[PDB]
Amino acid sequence: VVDPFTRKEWFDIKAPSTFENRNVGKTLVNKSTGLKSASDALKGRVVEVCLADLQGSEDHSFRKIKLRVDEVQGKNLLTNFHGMDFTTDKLRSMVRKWQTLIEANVTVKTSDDYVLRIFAIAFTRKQANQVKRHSYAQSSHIRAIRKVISEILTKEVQGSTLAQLTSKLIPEVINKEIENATKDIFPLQNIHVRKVKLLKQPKFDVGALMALHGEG
Amino acid sequence: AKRTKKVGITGKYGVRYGSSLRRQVKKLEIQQHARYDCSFCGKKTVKRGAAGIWTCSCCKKTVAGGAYTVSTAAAATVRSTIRRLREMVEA
Amino acid sequence: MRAKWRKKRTRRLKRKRRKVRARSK
Amino acid sequence: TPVTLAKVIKVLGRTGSRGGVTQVRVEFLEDTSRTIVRNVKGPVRENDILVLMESEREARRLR
Amino acid sequence: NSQVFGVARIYASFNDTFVHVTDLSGKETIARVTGGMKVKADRDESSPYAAMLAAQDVAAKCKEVGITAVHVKIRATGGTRTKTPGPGGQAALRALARSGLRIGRIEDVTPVPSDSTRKKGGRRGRRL
Amino acid sequence: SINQKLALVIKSGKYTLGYKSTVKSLRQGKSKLIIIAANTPVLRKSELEYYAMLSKTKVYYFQGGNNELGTAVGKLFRVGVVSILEAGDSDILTTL
Amino acid sequence: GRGAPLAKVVFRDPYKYRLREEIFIANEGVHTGQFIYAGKKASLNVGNVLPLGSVPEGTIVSNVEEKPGDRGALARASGNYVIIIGHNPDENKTRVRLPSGAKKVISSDARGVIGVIAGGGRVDKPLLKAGRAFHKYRLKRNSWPKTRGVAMNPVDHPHGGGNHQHIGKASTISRGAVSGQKAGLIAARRTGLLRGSQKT
Amino acid sequence: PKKRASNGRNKKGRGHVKPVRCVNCSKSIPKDKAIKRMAIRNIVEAAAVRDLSEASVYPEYALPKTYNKLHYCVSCAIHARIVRVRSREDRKNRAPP
RNA sequence: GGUGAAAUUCUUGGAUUUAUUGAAGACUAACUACUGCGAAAGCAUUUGCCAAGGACGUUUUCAUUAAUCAAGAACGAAAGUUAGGGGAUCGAAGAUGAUCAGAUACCGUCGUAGUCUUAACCAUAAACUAUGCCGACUAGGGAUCGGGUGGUGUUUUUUUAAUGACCCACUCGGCACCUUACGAGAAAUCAAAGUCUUUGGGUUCUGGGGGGAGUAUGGUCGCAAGGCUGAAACUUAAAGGAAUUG
Repeated sequence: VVDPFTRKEWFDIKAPSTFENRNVGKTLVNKSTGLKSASDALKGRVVEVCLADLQGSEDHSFRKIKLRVDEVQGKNLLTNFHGMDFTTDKLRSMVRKWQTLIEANVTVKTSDDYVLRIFAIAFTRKQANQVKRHSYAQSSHIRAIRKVISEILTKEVQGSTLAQLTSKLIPEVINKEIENATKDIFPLQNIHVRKVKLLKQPKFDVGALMALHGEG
Repeated sequence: AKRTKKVGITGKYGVRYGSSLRRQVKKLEIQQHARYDCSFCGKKTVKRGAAGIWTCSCCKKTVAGGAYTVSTAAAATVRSTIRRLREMVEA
Repeated sequence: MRAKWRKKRTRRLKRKRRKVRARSK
Repeated sequence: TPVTLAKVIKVLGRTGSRGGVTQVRVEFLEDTSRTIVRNVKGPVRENDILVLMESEREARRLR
Repeated sequence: NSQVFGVARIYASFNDTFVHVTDLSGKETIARVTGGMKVKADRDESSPYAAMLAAQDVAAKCKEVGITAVHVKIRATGGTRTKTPGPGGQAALRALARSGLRIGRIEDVTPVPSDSTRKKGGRRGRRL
Repeated sequence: SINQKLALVIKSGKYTLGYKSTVKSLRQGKSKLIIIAANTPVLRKSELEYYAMLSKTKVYYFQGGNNELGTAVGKLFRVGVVSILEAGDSDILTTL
Repeated sequence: GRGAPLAKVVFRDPYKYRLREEIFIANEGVHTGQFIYAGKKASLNVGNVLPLGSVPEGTIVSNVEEKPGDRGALARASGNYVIIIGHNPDENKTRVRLPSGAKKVISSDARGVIGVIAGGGRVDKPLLKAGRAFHKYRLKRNSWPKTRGVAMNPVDHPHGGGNHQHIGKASTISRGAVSGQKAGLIAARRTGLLRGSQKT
Repeated sequence: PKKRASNGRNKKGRGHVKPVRCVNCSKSIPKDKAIKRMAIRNIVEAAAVRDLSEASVYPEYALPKTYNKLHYCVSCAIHARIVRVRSREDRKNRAPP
């Protein structure tokens, strides 16, 4: 008897311009009223997006990005980075029977005071003539791999910010240097960064939000 | 020699009172009348003064705390959760 | 005749039996 | 209700508890790419014409 | 590309199905009906036919408001429960395809622990 | 670690134990390393920090109490501060 | 009369060159000769006096004020403490949980010491003795011994009388009874031995 | 009579392994025992793949698979036909088909 | 919701779902095996400390310092029990709703003690590999973990080098396995349950038909529940063990 789809508006969200598809989609609020604003009901939304749709490719579809609504500008609103996971089909589809699973996480606050807790998954693999059936790892080796992965993640994040982090996590260059950095201990297929998370935001940083946005 | 088998410091409570309550007061009298390790001076030199008051008698210090020991389980959880949340404030 | 309720009826046997001997003694 | 015509592709075999319901795959008589498994009551030969009250049930083995 | 996206969460369970539509955000839901609110038999609440009718009416409200292409998230009860989708989600997603809407980006989401709390039934089980 | 190489110091080189002898050696310039147990009062802690800033010696906060430092020097009592004159064999003076 | 001991704390008066003194119901861990920081912009230690807006969600604070400025009313007895529950930033109120399990919504500018009050664990030791309870009460107030109303006379209390010691009318006294009738179980929701839920 | 030389299933030289809950009835059965099957499904069934590929944007993208590793107990497995009881000799026939 | 189908209950004071954020506790799945480690009970997140430990290598060391164990001691799953601190999920007792000829039972919704932990008892299990422990010999095989050795072997790349991984062959130790029986067995079955009337390598416990009965009572331990020690009266011709046919 009220029918609120005569009330819900249409807002077009915009992504940081690290991603080639700046446009994503349109969310909806109820009416901008006195004492209760549509901007106020918009202040805290989190959007999950398939990184295939953002990058315009198809092979990159195994990832997902969490954007955070923080500012709105006149039927237009800007999003900020909040977290990254893989998708569950890919995480399970990697995890095989008969190989150890090297897995590590580290907490680090960046140059700007975003702290991030950042994860890295790598497996074991065969080597092209291995007649042994399974190929596990000694756990002292998995200790060495966690050490190297902790070093390389804290080095390739701590001296940067959200923008350079995004530019590193899109084309898979970190795990490229990881694979290249530990050919010399154990084989390790499927080296990946599976989960990054924002924990503590700095002060509101909306100038760097325009440094994401604002070109177009 | 051996004074008593199982009553300890509660020969001052005699044949009275019921053995159960003499158990609880045996344990808690051991606690509130035993010395403790002063972390401020590294000496086993503490005693109790009142509920809460724990004094170190060599380095002449005082510290508030549990009515029968230097610290309780509740205060252990309190110091850890304050340390956690203060760290994430720092972060 | 059967042994686990030899057992629980045995412990109740000993409970009733010990109480009544503690009455008389 | 837009009733659905169909045409028998091949039978599979009489199932159900008492045995008296066959399963046949049929093509919708206008969409040769779409055939579908379907429970039928009586006796079904090949290549004949079925009628359906719906097209999107495709019920399963019965016991 | 004049098609706008939404999210269809399909919660399949062995008592009921849920077909739920939100925006690209997570608050401000669009429209949800269930087979359990569709038919009245209390055991057909998780029927595939029930999820088919629920998907049809969610599609009706969805095309009436104008949402066209939808990211699908499908899941079970999960946790220490069943882990696995019942007879709902399959027929629901087929009916959502046969509706006339647009479906993309299906990935399973279902909540699953790193070894949660005890399951219910108590060590010897739901021995019936 | 630090315990092994401190045991190596007491084996080979030379030392002094105690606060008064430590500050006496530090005025006299015979010492190079000052090791402070972390349960020293902050006044005496920062006092020996000031004397180390005067004397250009190295200083290191032994992570524990003076009981742990007494175990680390092989004595059955507490040492608030232990001053390494020369290690003899340990590379502690080179590292850290 | 308390068990929870106190800290005579020496502050500096910012407006006149003197030493104004204050008495705190201490927490655990606080000690002689401790620098103690009070107010909003301070950092969250054990011993400091943050307000509830500037604590985060979920912090153990004791001697929590109830309304802004009234110098401490909640959670002050020997071993108590108030968990912060969860906020509402506009219309600035903070929800706390109170040592009776209570969920209260108090002023965000209410202060409080951080920690749990010293002298915890007091009531785990049996009194054992009329003598012990005698000195506990003769340093509080004259409410010990208590003679039972059923072992007085009928004139002295509504349970007295009889050739036995029994009461007769039901002993759950309502709230809309008058004075002189309220001596018993007062306006009871339920009686009897609680083999049941916390019901909150 | 000792029916199995493997007693159930394969400890052979531990002691205690952790127990695990049957999917159908939540019996806490130890993990060494307790029929394991790894079942994967496509999220859609075999008859709807052409339907969804006909009614999809983003042409020829992927089609992912639900994975699940269903644990089962003896009672639930034999009751629900994952396992059949086998002859005295083919008990040693350790081969899956 | 929940079920075999239902009802108990929760819901326009918005229940279930959605989203955001936080707290609280236990847990440590996917890796997960006919793999490891530990005296066993047992132990699966990272990282650090703390001390241990098996095996391997050894042209080191001492030179019988041993094997097995009555009394004796340590540890000892879980349930218990004594007070705390927690106490989320599951949850004996209890509540109901079902199912029933009845259901104080399985099924449903909750719910205390518990679950968790600190300090202290307890000392038991199908603690089961139902196979004492140390030794020597007796038969074929392929995978496996840990260490070693060799290879005109492979690979990583920056270039061969340094490994590290992989491959081939051996060796010690390890959890197992697959075939045959020379053998053993009452037999299922067994590389030890073999090397036994053709009877003896060192040694510790245990059983002597079934019930009675782990009861009696004496003793000791335990807060208690109960532990370890432990018969008799009388009764009965069986109790049984692998295997065949129905």
